Amino acid sequence: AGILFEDIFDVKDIDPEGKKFDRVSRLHCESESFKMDLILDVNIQIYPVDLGDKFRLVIASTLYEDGTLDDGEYNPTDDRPSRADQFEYVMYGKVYRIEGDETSTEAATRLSAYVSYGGLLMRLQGDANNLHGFEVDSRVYLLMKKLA
Amino acid sequence: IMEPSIFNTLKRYFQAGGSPENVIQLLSENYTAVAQTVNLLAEWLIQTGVEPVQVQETVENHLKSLLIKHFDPRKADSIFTEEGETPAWLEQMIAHTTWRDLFYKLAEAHPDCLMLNFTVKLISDAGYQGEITSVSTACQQLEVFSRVLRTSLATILDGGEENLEKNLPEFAKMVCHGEHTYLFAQAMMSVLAQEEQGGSAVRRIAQEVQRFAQEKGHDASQITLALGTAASYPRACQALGAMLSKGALNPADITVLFKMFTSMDPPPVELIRVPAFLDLFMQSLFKPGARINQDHKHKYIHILAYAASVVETWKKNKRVSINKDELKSTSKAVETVHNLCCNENKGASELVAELSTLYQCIRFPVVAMGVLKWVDWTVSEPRYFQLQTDHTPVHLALLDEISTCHQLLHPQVLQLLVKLFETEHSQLDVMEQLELKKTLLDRMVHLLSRGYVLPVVSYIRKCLEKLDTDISLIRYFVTEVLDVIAPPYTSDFVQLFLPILENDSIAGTIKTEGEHDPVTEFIAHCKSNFIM
Amino acid sequence: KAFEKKFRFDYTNERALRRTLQEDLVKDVLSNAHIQNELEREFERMREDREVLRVIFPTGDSKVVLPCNLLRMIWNAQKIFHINPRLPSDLHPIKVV
Amino acid sequence: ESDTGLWLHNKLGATDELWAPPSIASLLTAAVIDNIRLCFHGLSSAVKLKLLLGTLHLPRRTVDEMKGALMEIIQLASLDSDPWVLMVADILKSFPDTGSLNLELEEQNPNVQDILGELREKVGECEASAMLPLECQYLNKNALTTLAGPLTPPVKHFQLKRKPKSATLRAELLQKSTETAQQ
Amino acid sequence: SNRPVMGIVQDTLTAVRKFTKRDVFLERGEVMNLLMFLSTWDGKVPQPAILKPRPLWTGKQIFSLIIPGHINCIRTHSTHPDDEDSGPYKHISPGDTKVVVENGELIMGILCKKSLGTSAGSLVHISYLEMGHDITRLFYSNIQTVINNWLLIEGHTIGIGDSIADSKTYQDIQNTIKKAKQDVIEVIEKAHNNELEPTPGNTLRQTFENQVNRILNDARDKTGSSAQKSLSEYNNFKSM
Repeated sequence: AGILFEDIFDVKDIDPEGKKFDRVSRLHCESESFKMDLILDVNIQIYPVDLGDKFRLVIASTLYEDGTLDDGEYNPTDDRPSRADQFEYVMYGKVYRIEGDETSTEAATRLSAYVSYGGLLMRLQGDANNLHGFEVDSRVYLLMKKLA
Repeated sequence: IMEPSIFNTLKRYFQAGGSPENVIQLLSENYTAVAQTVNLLAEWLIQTGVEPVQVQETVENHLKSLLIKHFDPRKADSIFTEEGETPAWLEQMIAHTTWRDLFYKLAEAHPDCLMLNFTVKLISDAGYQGEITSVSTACQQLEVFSRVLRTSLATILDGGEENLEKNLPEFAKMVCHGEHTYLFAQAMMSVLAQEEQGGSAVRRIAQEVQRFAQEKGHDASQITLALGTAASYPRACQALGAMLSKGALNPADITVLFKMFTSMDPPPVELIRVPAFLDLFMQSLFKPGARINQDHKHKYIHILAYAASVVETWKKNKRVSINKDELKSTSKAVETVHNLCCNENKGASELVAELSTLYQCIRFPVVAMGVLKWVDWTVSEPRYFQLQTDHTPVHLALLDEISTCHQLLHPQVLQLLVKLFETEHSQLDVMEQLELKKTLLDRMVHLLSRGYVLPVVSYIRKCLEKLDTDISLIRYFVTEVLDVIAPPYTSDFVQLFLPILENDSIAGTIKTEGEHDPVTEFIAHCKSNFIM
Repeated sequence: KAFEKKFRFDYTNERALRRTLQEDLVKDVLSNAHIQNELEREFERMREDREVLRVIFPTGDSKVVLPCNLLRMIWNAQKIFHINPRLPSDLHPIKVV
Repeated sequence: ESDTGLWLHNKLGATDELWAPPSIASLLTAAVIDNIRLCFHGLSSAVKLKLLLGTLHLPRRTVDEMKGALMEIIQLASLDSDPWVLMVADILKSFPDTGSLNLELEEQNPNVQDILGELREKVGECEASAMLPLECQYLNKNALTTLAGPLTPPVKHFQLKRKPKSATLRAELLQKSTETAQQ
Repeated sequence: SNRPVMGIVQDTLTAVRKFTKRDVFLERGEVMNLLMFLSTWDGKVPQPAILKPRPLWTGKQIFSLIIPGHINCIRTHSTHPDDEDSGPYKHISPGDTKVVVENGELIMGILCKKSLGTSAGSLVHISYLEMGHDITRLFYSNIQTVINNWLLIEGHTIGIGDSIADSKTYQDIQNTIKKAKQDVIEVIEKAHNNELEPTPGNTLRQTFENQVNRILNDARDKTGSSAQKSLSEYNNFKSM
């Protein structure tokens, strides 16, 4: 209900070319089953992610499970039940670029969606059958949750 | 010449009836002379020209195929072959099966399923099982493909290391055309490699096929791990499967592996001996860049040492005596080499200094292979030859050390040397380029000294004949080789070294030698050896 | 060859037109030959402009001051009108010309 | 889903490719497999071969979830008259159960018998100067002795009068290293 | 020169460069304190970039609140690697050094003087041309006020700790100086013995002078490069 994408990833690398920023680091992660790459900027201070972790990641168009399609204003007093209570790290941002391996003759097979959560960048390189819900210049959430 | 159409004129002659105006006109459609005979007389006319050689009949058949390619009648091919007859295809495959049906099934290959079936069955009827297969895609019907695989394996196994480079693409384009055929071939490789009495060559051929699969685009590492015994211990094999499906090193994955290793219950060592895994190790460890973050680095070194160090005794599928008493030295050597590749102190102010320790390290085979890969990735950088000591022979001295202390790396050493020799170095002086080539030829001479000679002389002959290099370079190679060798001469060396010397610049070899005689001694010994 | 590949708008290819334009516009372009003639004429004009530029600028640089920033305006139109450029477009090239 | 045989033939029926296509773990869910189990004898042999090869590319946990359905598919595949399907089922029957593939692969097939007999004879007679595997460029001297016997010496094609100038080069560079080490 | 002349002056520029970094996060109270100073704010607090653990706004969201209308610009940070746009990550910058303002919202990038300064094609120039001129006045005022009021929380300084490198860097500098000095001395001893040969086009004294100046300039450049590899990303000289 409003979910654009859901998959379980596995942390493989943490900012392998050096740590550009002390509070935020990028994770080079691979999917558990879907064979797709995810490079994700996360705040290590408030939510430490260690190398070798496994987490669920659910891009949702909205947090409200009814799909009420909020505008994007900060409403800390809205007691409508959202899906964020299932998760522990919610990032809101806009997807700004969907590039892919395409040709002028046939369709694109491998898509690459770019989304910025304020300033925290995330690239999701997967197949077109899994990234079909993404649209350029739309607002999405992150909903990641680590699990053993 | 409408005689050439007796058959169809026949049924229109006895049973013409009605208005046979078209019948008479088609009986009258060969308005020319006997030009069928005149076309054969064109060969007699060519007898007065340049050449109507058997190539004249070949050209006639080529024009035959050229105007045949228009129709090439798939249309009624299935009907005309389901007629259960036609020595046409049988006779053509008996006599002219060189490339006619080859181009025929290379053209469309969707229709003419029964012409294709007859041609494929005749290809199976040919002795060498799969050389005229009109398609390299002869991996679809099992009874054909299994026997073709058997005969190709026999050819390669009777060939050897020299045939390992020539026959392996012609063998891998079949077993990598289809990955189900790849699975069949790899299962056969596994079953044949169950034996220790000569199964090492089968394993080598399987590894080369897997390398070609990785080149062409297979994710064949999962198949390789499925065939192996590593899947008996599940989680380590799954970690390897993910890592080799990504083709890169993850420190978390190696920590997962390292937690399972160096314990009292290690996995069977054949899970870590897969060569692509070690190649990825070399890529992630000994690239001039690609820094490793100093914390799981010792885990990397220990994993490599355990891969390249320990022995075992499989007494009926169980081990009772392994040792780890030399992987400390291996770990120390690999750690020192990685530190030397990480310090990169400008113009080797330290690379030259610790060269004795490097020589001590390269006594080990894994260390030598890693240093070879690192020198490959360092020297082959464009615009590298701007530091010059004696036209920079330091890394080439390391090449000499690698060629000296080992023998199995010689194919890779020669590959690197010929890759550098073929590479034109821009922005360098022409005399400087020539002296760089001279240094590379000195390295090739050093390779020739340590036993590995025949591929080197073969490449020298290849570059003198095909895409011919400078004759002065071959003259210098001959001069340097003949200043160090003389008496006994195994016959293969003479047979390979004679034509380059006796043909094409006899005179340049001898100018001022005097005290030790020039090629004249080799000519006399060649006369004394062979049978004139 | 790069100029011809980037500016000619080859109309003979079916699948490229299918991907870039909507099917009604695709059949409008493929059916009529007058539109093809006009597209060929505008490519002729662009070859003429290329020759004129190469006369004007013998040195190989193109950083030139002009009033309207056309690339930025195209980007602004895309951002205002919510293009989603994955879908086939719905503007007739003859309208563009 | 509905018409799942046609769905398998659509997503895997491109016969111009013979590899296990990527995202095969995304195309093989337990519900999809349970839909395959009743329409397994209908779809073509090429798509069936793709399915049997892709069942191996699943992760270990997903196989361990519902290995019974995979074994049922294997048992249905072993009954088919196709040679490729029969062979691949014979190989793959032991993968969901143990994790390793089958190594006893000799019954019900004269082809394997002929290939194995001829190649056993060939391998038995071709032990002279055997091709060492690509692993032999890495492991040490005594490890190689344990694995595949001692080191085969090269052919002495000639006799060496004097060592080449590379010996002089290495001696000079060793002297230079000694001189640089004491600075 | 068809470019703006106002730009963004030193302290606001440094505070906004530190402000728009990727690792800058703001508490709700600090966000409200900052948004109090926006003259062109429509009274709607934006959705945070971090919701569940510690609702935490990124500074780029506040700066997108600053950026007026819907303007689109692509600029490069002063320390953007030139080999970044060649290989991968040309759209997901690992250094956050690729400034993209899109639909009036700052997507990514760190705004140096090449983004907000007096250079042509900058953010302020496009804000002047695409939007009005009163709007650009509001843009300047909002940038100054809110970035100074964030700088109050952040704070910026310079000191004697920003002028001292570690002993390894000092050893490198002294070794380079000694090597260059000995090289100059040996060039001098070559020049005395007439072993120096004149460059075609000038006298021997100047072949000598060219050699000495070349060696000393190489020493200066090498020592400067080896010094500026050791700022540790908190040095305020590097910040400015």
